[PDB]
Amino acid sequence: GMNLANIVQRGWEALGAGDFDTLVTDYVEKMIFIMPGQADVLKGRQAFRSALDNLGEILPPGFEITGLRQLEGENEIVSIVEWKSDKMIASQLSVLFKFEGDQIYEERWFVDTEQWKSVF
Amino acid sequence: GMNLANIVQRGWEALGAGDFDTLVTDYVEKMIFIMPGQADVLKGRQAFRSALDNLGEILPPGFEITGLRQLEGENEIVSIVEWKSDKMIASQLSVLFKFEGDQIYEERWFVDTEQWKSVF
Repeated sequence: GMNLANIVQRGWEALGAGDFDTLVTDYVEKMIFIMPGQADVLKGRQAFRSALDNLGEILPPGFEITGLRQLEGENEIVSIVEWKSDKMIASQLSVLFKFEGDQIYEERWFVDTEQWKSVF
Repeated sequence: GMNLANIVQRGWEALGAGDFDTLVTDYVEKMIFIMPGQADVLKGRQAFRSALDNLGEILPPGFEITGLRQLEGENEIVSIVEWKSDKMIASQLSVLFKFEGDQIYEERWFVDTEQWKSVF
């Protein structure tokens, strides 16, 4: 099949570029997006695409990825994301992507939420 | 060399069993433990071993792992940990382990800290 780590990598670029229409083609319709906290569970690709139109307020001011790498599981990928922002000199988060075939059905962020919320 | 995912797996068991003396042999002396938040950075294997003597208060009351799997990178491993506790019906966290040779030098937890702190 298609290489999953590559799918993930290219999606970080699409996200960064605001190419949301392209980005969402990587996902199934009945996807779930868990972000930023474990209790923040959004269902469905249309709802995800909608939330992306407010990304500028979902990611903190000046959010920038400074390091990125992918780890591999069984039809799933984890990104380790090194980042900074206007109010954060350096931090890290991780994101799990589970795939149904070659499309993402679960995107689950593991974020220090106390820290995250403080940098908006 | 020794299999890193196996090292990680066996360490979750040692931790669960309170076999801290065995557990810490997996780590280098100049290790760092980032847990539960990204700003919670503890340096050194003796300091880590010391903190383990208060594990009962570092993990929430009734903390129990219900799912576990390992993803692989370049001399590093990520655990996805599905868990529950007295005050949590179900949650997930992840842990990155980076290795110097076959020993861990960085253990970095990615935890929803708002949620985590509430279940103590």
